[PDB]
Amino acid sequence: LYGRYNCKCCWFADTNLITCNDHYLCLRCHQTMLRNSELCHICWKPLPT
Amino acid sequence: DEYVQELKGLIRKHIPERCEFGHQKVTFLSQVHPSPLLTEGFKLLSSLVELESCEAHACQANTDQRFVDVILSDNGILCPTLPKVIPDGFKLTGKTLILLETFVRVNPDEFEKKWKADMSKLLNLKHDLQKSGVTLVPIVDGRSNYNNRFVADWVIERIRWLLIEILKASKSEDQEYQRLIHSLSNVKLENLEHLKRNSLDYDERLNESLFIGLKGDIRESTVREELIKLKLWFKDEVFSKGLGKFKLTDRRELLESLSSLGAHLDSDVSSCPFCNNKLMEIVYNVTFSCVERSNIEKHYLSVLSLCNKIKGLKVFNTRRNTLLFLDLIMVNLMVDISDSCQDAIESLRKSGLIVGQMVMLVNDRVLDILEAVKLIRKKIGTNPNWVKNCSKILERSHPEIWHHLSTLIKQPDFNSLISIAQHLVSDRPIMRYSKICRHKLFQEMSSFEQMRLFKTLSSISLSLINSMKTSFSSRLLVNEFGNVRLRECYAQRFYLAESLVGFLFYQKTGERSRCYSVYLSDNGVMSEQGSFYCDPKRFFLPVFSDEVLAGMCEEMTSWLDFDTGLMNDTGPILRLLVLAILCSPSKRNQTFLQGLRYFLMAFANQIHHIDLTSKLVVECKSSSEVVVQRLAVGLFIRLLSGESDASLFFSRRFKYLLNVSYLCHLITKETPDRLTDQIKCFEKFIEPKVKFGCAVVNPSLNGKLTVDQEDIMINGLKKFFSKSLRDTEDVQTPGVCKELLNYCVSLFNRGKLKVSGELKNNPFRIPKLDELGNILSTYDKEKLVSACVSSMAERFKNLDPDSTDYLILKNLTTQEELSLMYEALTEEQVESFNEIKHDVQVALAKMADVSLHEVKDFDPDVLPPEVYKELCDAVYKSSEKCNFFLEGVLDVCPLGLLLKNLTTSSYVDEEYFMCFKYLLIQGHFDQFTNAALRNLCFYSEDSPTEFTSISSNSGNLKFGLSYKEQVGSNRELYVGDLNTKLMTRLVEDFSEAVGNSMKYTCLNSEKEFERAICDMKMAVNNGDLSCSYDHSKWGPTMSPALFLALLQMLELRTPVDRSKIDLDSVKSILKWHLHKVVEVPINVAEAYCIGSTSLSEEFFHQTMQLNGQIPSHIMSVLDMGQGILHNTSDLYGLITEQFLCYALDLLYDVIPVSYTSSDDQITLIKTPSDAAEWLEMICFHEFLSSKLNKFVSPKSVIGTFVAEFKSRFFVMGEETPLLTKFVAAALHNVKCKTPTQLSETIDTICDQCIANGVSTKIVTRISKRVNQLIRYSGYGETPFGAIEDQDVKDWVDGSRGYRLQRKIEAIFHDDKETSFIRNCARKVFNDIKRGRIFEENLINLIGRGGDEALTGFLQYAGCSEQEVNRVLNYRWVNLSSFGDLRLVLRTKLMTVPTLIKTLQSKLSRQSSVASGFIGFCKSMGSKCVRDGGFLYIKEVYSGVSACTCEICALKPKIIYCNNSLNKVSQFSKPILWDYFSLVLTNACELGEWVFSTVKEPQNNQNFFWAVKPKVVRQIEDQLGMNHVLQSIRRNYPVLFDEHLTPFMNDLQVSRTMDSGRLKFLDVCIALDMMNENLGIISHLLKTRDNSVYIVKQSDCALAHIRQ
Ligand SMILES: [Mn+2]
Ligand SMILES: [Zn+2]
Ligand SMILES: [Zn+2]
Ligand SMILES: [Zn+2]
Ligand SMILES: [Zn+2]
Repeated sequence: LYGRYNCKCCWFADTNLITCNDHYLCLRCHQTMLRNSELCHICWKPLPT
Repeated sequence: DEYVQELKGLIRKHIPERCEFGHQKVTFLSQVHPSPLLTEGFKLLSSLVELESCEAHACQANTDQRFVDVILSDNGILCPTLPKVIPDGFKLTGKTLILLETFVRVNPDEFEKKWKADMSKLLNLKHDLQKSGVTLVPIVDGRSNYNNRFVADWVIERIRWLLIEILKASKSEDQEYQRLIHSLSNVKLENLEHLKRNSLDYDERLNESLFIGLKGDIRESTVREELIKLKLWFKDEVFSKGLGKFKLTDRRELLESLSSLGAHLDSDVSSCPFCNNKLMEIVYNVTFSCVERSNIEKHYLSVLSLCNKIKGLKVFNTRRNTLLFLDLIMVNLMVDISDSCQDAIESLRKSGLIVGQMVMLVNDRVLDILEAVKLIRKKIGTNPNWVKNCSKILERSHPEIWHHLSTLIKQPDFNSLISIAQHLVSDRPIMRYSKICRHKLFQEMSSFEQMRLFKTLSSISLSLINSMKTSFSSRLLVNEFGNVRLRECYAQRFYLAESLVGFLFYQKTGERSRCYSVYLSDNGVMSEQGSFYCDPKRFFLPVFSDEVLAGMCEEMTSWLDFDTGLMNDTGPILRLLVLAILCSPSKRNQTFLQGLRYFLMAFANQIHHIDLTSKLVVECKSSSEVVVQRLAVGLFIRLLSGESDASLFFSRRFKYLLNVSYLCHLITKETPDRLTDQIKCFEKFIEPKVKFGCAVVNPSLNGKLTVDQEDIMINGLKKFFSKSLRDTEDVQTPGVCKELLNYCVSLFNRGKLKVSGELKNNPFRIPKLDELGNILSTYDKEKLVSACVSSMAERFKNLDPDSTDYLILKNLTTQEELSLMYEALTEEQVESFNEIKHDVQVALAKMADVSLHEVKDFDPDVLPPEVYKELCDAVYKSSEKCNFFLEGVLDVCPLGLLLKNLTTSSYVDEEYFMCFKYLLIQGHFDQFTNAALRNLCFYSEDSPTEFTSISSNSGNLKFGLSYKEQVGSNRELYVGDLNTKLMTRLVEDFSEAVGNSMKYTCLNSEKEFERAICDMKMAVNNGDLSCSYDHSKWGPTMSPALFLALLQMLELRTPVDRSKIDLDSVKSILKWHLHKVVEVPINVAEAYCIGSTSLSEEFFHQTMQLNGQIPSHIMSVLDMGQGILHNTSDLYGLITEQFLCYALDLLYDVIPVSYTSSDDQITLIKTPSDAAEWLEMICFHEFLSSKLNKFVSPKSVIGTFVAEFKSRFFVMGEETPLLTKFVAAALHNVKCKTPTQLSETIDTICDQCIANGVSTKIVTRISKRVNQLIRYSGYGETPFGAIEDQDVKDWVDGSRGYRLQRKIEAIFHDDKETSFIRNCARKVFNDIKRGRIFEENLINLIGRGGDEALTGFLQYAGCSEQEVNRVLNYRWVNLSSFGDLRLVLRTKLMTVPTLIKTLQSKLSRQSSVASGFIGFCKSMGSKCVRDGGFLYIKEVYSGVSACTCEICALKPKIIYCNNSLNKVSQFSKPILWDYFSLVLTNACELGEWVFSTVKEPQNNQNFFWAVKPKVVRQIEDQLGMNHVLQSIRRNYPVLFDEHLTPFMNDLQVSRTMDSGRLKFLDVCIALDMMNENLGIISHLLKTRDNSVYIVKQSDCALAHIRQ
């Protein structure tokens, strides 16, 4: 089972979240961290597509 | 008559030394009658005891039993109508009196109670005997056994046995017989059925007002119906109207309120940190003045140190002429230096140690040259031979060790000194007592001036700490508004660059707060930098920490590297905040930062109390708090504010802000003022009792209350239990409602809660109190004075030198020993010592034998100088006196002229107040029923025989009030007598057992604490409702009557008997506790009597003389002292909280589980089936908790994002590390008695710090700071020393021995010799494991030494003479070779290998840090290193030869070769032997992987993870007790017999070969006994205490691979 259905970067966004193979990412934080680099910076894995 | 007749025969072995002995024995032996026999025998035994005790003190036994009035009237002495007291032994001589009262008590309780009842009765007589008479010294001789020096110490117990047997055979009341037998046994818990428990017609109303509504049998359905109806009433009556206590978050309004309360807007202060605070301005001045811009000095420093050393011997019995002589020596040395080498007075003085027309002298003093020559011009013409006697006194009766060949006997030529004075003209300091801004805008400075600011702060703080070091018994030559022209002020120096130095001028000594003036000196041009006012003992943290703070700030800033542009604004702000915190330490900054922590906690969550923002505001004074509050609030707003893109990485933001709020740990917690803190503690203690209306005044202290006292007590008891379940008015006043308590008990009994009454392991298995904190109580002072006076009187069998004062140093803690024992005292300790000396001297003077004091306090010892000007005392003491003074100093000081000698010695010196006091003292300006006549010799009348509902016939449970130092606000503290301590111990053990039977409470059970931690972690990870409830006023609100009711309603069923234990003793002790008496501090009474508004001061003045007398004892209903009933309070809280969880589960269909720690709790609620529909439940829970005595604090929070319990914050995914807490803990608590213990302490702290993922770049800096602290004290660097630098993340799987081994391996570069030693150690280990298995024979090789042991091991494995000469060459210096460094450190008043001490500690069961370190540095400079005598450390280190044979230069001043220590070879030991011992012991400890060769290997700084140690033990891991004792007895019989196991009764198991001959413990226990820094046996008997290490992935990739 995954976590508690929260972005894990803002704690406050629970709506159509995306999984990062270990947690639930938000729709905007994913784009920001992807525009930054190729790493995840919150679980240290390759980010999804 | 079997024993009756044998008594007269057995007592025949008595020696009639005195006449009364025989006169009583002839009457006892010649009278056989059972009624006058027991009294005669008891009185004869008592007379023997008291006669021995009297003759022991050169006494005169009182054979007439006459009072003191008539014993004074025998001589010519007027009776001032003293109280009638019968003394046991008297001794009158001249005009002094010695009264001694002796007794005997066998148990400690009655011994203390009798001593504290006889000493007070003796002290109450001196106030009436001194007003119109003579002085007296009281002696109290108590003996805990009937032994003496007249019989062979074997007949006394036989006589005792015969007497008790005759008494129990036939008698002739009921309790006079139970006490006599109890007072003749030797030694003898609960079950006090021997007591009587007689009623007193007052306990009827107690039981009628305590147990009328308590039933405890209510059914289960009725509770459900009542709870349902109560909820239905609550929902529509007090919640839908808006009278709740909790509300939603609404972050925007939170930020608005923060900006309103923190960022001041109506203030006139500017936005510049350097303009408001003075110390920051001085730091800025010095920094931006320094940044942007030779045998003479050594000779001067050497002779100055020699003068400073000769000043410490006080070989002149005076202070003025001593300073004149030292000044003469110094000026003659200056004029002898200025004879030639013209480039010395301007080159090596201006750039060295000199200032404008001022020279440096002894005692860190600075003296004007013109004043110096003017004072040297005195003492000549009127005393022409002054230079002659001083020159011929430094040879005979003198150390005769001096280099003063010509600088001493020279006559000071004044013309050359005037030439020097006219060379450099006056530019003296100004000593400034009591708008344009140009300050470079800190935010836009380079990265080099800020480090310079930190370095300058470090330097000035070190100078302040050193200013605290100046001698106390020091008086300036001449004495002294807004500006004072300094001429004779003290000065300290600190170096900053090649040419410029900095001076710090002050005028006072001690540890008080002062005003300092900071100046600079570039090339002799003395400039001005500023002035400020501070307390020196609050600046110890930055003393050497200028690289630790920079590193922690740097990495705390790098935490925010997710946005390039956020850290660039928060870096300088954070650094400036740290600087402003360090330059202004105060309690208000601590309080504000704690409030910030709670604000962040409430911001992250969703529901919070409605009274929060009223707990965050602090009234800022001094205009220096305003800037720090603005900085902190600005940082909070910059990190938290925003509309949408303000939470991109919230874990990092929460961590940053929590560590920012935890910066309150940098400021010390050391009570800025003692009297103010005691006053505040008394306010906080007595305010709620006066608000409630039950605080009585001074009781009888015997268990007897008047009618009004019991009336008010019962009224308070009724008011406590008179709260209803509907009225919403009483939700903040103490008290409990009986209906809900009955529900709780009735539901607890019928196995419904999560705890039950199914317990196992049946639980029934001389200080004064009104002054807590004083360094010397009245009792100790009077005892010391009496002891000294009695000793001096017994010696006079007159004349006396100052050696008597030496006696006062012998019992409180040969000029060298006197100087070593006097210098270890603190300022107020010096004052108390002066008081004691004065009292003893006046007493001895009496033994040898202005009007405003008679009406006022007649004691001239406390005549204040603030009631009189200075000129009047200065002129009146120098008037005409013919027979008061005498010519000369009279060093021999014969008895009979001691007062004249003291007056003369005080008048010759500068101070005149002592002369005036001595003139006042010298001018006489101070002028057969066996129940009543049998309880006076040795009958322990005060023993517990019958008790009532309020006392125990032996007191009323007296306590004492004090405080405890904390970060935010101080805590309360109660210190009681011995009897009350025993009773509290009984009840606490009972309740601790009962709670140990329970499950959910976690206060003294670490497994339940770990279970709570796991539950909380899983809740925060899953998304359950976590409610962190901290309760307010838990101590001063609870009452023992609540526990009484709870226990009366309980049953506590036995495990397998089901007997319903009767709790009579527990309830009796609780009733005794309910009527306890608390004594108020005497300082508060004095401050409120001598004489802003205060409630407690109002109560004091209202109760001072209106109702009765000045309050000294306060009894009330509700105290429940903090730290007294801790366990019973925990039990009550557990029961009530389980009831509340049951009610919540019943009403709101949720699943709660709660953990409690007796003051705060955490409740984890799992809800069915976002979190806006749970406000009603929380408000209802708070209402019900208020219906019990469990008020909730506004700091409590409810949410689903963060959880707190015992200061341990758990968040989504991980846990916040709290870096700054551990760093500030490491920089503090430098408690040093030896460098080894300091190294070990900082090692443990750094280990527990790096366990919480701090860094490996900040621990090396703490290590270097501790190394520099050791080096600065004068001890020098050692191979082991403090913890190691350049460490790695291998604090896991590594003990202290392993990092010591790493340090020693790092000393050697190519690790060749260490490799050889390690290979030999591996050979020895493999040979002791199997093959040629060894035995205890190696023990006989270890106890010899270092050289022989190492060469024996080497020739055991295999070697030759080449290895003998090679390995044994590397030597280091061990000052602790013939013992340990002798030193008297800053301890409290009134006062062999270390493995033995550790085992003794295992078998059995207010001071500043800056002052302690100053005392340590001061003691490490005297004669400390022992030999054969004692000597200095620089004397030892000056005997080493600078050979430099390219083997002693690989690590200078640490490792030498053999021939470099030929001069001093007693202190020289091989380091390879210590390396071998450490390698072998680490092999014993944590595996055999410590033999391989170290190889080096071939990540965003935020990738953390948890790792476990990888140790493998080969020492039979269990390794319990009773194993080291057996091996110690085997190998060291004499050392096992003495110093070990006198307090041991289970030798049988430890002797019957209980798992004897351990695998490796046989040899790895002798290496620990001789090495004074190995210490593994004290480590094997201890847990890891960490068990897991959080570390970043960047460090785990750079470690060393040793396998
Ligand atoms: Mn708490
Ligand atoms: Zn998000
Ligand atoms: Zn991820
Ligand atoms: Zn400014
Ligand atoms: Zn050498």
